[PDB]
Amino acid sequence: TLRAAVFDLDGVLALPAVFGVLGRTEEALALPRGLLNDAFQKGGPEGATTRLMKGEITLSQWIPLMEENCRKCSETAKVCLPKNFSIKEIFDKAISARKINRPMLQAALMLRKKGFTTAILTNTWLDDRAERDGLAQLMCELKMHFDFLIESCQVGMVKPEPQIYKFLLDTLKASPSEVVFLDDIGANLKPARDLGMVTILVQDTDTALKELEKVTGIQLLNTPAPLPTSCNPSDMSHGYVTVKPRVRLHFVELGSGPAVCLCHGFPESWYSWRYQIPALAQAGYRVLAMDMKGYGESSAPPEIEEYCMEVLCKEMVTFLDKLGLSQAVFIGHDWGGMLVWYMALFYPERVRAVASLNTPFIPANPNMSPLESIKANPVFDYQLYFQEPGVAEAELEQNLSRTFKSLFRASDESVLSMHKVCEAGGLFVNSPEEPSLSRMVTEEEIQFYVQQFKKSGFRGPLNWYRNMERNWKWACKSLGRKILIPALMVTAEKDFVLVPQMSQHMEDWIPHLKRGHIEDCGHWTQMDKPTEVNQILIKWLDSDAR
Amino acid sequence: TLRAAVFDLDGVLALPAVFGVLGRTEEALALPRGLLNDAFQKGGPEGATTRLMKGEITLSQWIPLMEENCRKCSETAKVCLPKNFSIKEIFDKAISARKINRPMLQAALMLRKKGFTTAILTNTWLDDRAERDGLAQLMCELKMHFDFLIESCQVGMVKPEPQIYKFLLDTLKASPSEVVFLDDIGANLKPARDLGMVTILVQDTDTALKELEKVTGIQLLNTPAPLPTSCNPSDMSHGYVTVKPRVRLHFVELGSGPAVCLCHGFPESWYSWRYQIPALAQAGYRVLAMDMKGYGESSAPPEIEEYCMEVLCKEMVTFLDKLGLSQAVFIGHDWGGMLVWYMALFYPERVRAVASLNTPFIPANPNMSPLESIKANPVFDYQLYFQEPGVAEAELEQNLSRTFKSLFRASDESVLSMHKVCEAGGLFVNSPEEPSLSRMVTEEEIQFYVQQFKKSGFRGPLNWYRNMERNWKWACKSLGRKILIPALMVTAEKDFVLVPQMSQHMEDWIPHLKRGHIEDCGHWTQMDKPTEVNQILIKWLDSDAR
Ligand SMILES: O=C(N[C@H]1CC[C@H](Oc2ccc(C(=O)O)cc2)CC1)N[C@]12C[C@H]3C[C@H](C[C@H](C3)C1)C2
Ligand SMILES: O=C(N[C@H]1CC[C@H](Oc2ccc(C(=O)O)cc2)CC1)N[C@]12C[C@H]3C[C@H](C[C@H](C3)C1)C2
Repeated sequence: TLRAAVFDLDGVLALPAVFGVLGRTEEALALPRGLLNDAFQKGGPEGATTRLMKGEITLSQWIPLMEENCRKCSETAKVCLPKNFSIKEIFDKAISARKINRPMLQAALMLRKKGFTTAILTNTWLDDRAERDGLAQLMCELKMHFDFLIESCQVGMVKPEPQIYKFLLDTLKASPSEVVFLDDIGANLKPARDLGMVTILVQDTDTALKELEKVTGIQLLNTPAPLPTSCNPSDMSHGYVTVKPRVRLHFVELGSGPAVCLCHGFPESWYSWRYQIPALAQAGYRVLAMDMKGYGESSAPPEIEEYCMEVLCKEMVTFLDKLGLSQAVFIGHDWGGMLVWYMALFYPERVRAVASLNTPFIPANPNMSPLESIKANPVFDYQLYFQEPGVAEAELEQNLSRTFKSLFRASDESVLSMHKVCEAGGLFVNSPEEPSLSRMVTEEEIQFYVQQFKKSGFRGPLNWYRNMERNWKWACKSLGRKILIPALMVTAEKDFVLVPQMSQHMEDWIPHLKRGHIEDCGHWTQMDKPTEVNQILIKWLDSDAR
Repeated sequence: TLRAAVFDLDGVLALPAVFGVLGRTEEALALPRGLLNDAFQKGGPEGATTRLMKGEITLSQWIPLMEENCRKCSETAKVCLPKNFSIKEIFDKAISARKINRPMLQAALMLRKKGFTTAILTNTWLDDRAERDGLAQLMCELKMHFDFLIESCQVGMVKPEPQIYKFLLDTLKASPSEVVFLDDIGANLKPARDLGMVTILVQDTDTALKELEKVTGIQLLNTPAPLPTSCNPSDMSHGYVTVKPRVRLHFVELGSGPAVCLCHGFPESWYSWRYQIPALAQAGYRVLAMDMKGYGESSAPPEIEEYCMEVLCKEMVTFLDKLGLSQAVFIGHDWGGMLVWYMALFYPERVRAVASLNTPFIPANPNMSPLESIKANPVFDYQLYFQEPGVAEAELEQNLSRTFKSLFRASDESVLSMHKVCEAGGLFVNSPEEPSLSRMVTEEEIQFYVQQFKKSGFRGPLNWYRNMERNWKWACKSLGRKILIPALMVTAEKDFVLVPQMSQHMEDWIPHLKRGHIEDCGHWTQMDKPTEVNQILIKWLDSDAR
């Protein structure tokens, strides 16, 4: 009974196989067949390549040794090498052209989700080339999806030596019959097979995967579109910035490149961006997923005014001051979405680009109170219910598990009616005590929000709604301004509070405004439609936030 | 009696004054005198410029309004503007050319160190230009050195209106007679003077500063070279990465750009890089100042083997994996210096560039035990004293204040003899119980190390020395390798343990090796010679680590 799956890198997890460059280069340079491949493997276990793969020498130390071997092979074959022939050039092109074999990684991901222990066993080198980063990046993306990465140059052993296979079994803590071994080289499969492991000679991915699903009894081939990579809270880098003596802000940080500050809505967490964090980091960005003031590990002072937009924005500026960031791209959802438009309005020098999910830019009406403006919309009734301190806190904190399960639902899953909330007496009047689990969330994900909300509760989060007059007065100072920095508005078809039509007049204030739209998407955009959110944000970031 | 100093930005803290572009552009374009200056101030308090400075409109909204004013002024003067005349072009050039007035900032720094409350009061705009970052960066560098920054566009008030001066007094919590007000515009000084404040019309910095020192009774002019900016632990972003279930690594993070990982020595802290952190962040780097395993907020497991170079290096690789960093430039001092050469040897794909302070790259002697090799040098005796678990811990933890005060000393301040330590019985046998404070450190700085060492003590730190045989066996695997990635070796003339001559044969292993050298520098390089360390590292980073 199989419990582990082992994959090679070259020709298995990454395509095209770097070994294949030698065959094509020979064919392009009209060189004799197998000349480059024979000079590469010249000397066998005592040769320059085995020394490289064992970690005795580095790639740059190997280049002149392979050049000698190529000259020796051309001398014997009675042929001449071209005038400007370069092994570094050939290898640089072979490595940079090699990409992740997405369907193989998907199959590995599926086997791990199903309880398998997964590992990458590869014959590789210590790369000290000027362009080593390309390969470094490839390995980083791949490695994080496996339980183990065994590299020949790090263990001082090489395939097909039987020692690396016993090392693999020991690392795995599994007997050979419990292991599937995927490799594109038949000579490297023999020892695993000879040990008793299930082996798959990988030629085309499709057949390899067909052989894989047959031996595992798990569907891997032509299975549905997987959700993007999520975040395990314990594996993240956690950052803490004191913005004021009583106020500290917490954030999760991943990636390198231009700073992308993610601002969640109500009643959420940095974890609301769980499906965007690994994707924006992989796309070339330094993501900073905030716990906004009043939430999770961020401070939650009790006073209402600590949560007005003026104070929240000043503290986000200080957060950048203390981190040594002159700018950041600001991406907000819901209450975070409103915060980001005001960051762009009051601090454009600090905002590289601004993006909002669901929340339109809504300019203050100087001829009307916000309480009047709220009353004009029946869908906004819950905001009046949120006004009296203590009332919504007591109902939302009574059963944390019920609160998040009732709230975090897809458009066809609604168990809550946000209309006539005040007259009913509460948010959960004709709502189930034990709501069903939404298809958007797992029990574990809901429990992370429950755990987060145990520290400060709902006072701080609800205080974001308790500054209408203060926010209105502050917003009126910006009534003659326009948003002229790069800006993205993303609407969600099925958000029944923040309806797409609420964003219709945004171009009057933001003329160069770019847009995105998500159909069959409810209020909880990031977890409802993570794949499309990632696609819209990444495309916009690369074009406008550089 | 003066207690506060207020400085304007344009023409005072930053030169050349942006107002001066209008005069030079007129002169370059052979335009009538004062034409650009008159169109800029056109309409006075009701004009486009006052609206800009009050925050009613943004800079990009202002550009076409200034263009109208310029056309109106040319129409009256009966002159024509050039065919490709652009206010955006003129202003972009004026802003980017404007730099910090270093001697004025130094005087502000000196007044604050002497107990003054300092502030920047400036007439400024909301900058939404594509090139706003240049100005954002300028303000970030400057603002962090003052208690307050009052910007006209944020307070909705402008100089010379008397309201901004009463707002300043209220922000300051000082009466007018306690305030020095520095401004390059006489019209903007009048209200401060009329209120009773000491005022200085700033023309040339030298005279302004001469007037400043006379009224303050504090030497500001031609005073010694100041130490680089240091770090206040409470104002930093603190990062936490779990690398293994029992091991968490702590770091301080500042700046944006290529990742620079700083690795301290024994018995130190991230705080040993206090003078390098703000300088490398200002030079365009994302600094990650580590608390190495066994130190400060990083985990300190008790077992000896948790501190061998193989485990320490693997955990630094994981630290990069979890932060989403494919590479980092690795800069080490002392034990951190040794760790970084081994990072370059075993993980060149993860190391962008490598730099060491004092620690040479020393390749393992396969024909000798490290215990034998240590005994060959009388200056290395303390390492044998460090071997027996508990002995050096008990002596180093007995009096934390004494330990750091005795250790952290300049070359002419030595109170400790590291020779014949074993025979004497300890590290502090003929050492004072109450050592004098070194000129390199303050009492507050020593107390930060005392506080840090109260958590785990010296077991973890001392365990770095207790893996000689293990480190030796591991290092022998790299005996055929060369360091071919960018590398910097920095020697300190007066380091009597890690003598510059110990680095003499490094080019045999690292042929492209670059060097730096610091004279009159002891073991504690970063705090001994911070200015020269910053100059050497910054110059090397910009040339080799890009
Ligand atoms: O109220 C705001 N968020 C709510 C958070 C809770 C959610 O509850 C839901 C959502 C969906 C469902 C479902 O499908 O069953 C049920 C309950 C409703 C939206 N957002 C703002 C954002 C800005 C600033 C201010 C005024 C205006 C513009 C709306 C708050
Ligand atoms: O021992 C190492 N650091 C000491 C830390 C304490 C300091 O104590 C001092 C220093 C100066 C003074 C003074 O001026 O009074 C007094 C005491 C002496 C140096 N560094 C290593 C770094 C690598 C790896 C291993 C072997 C070799 C190479 C030396 C440890």
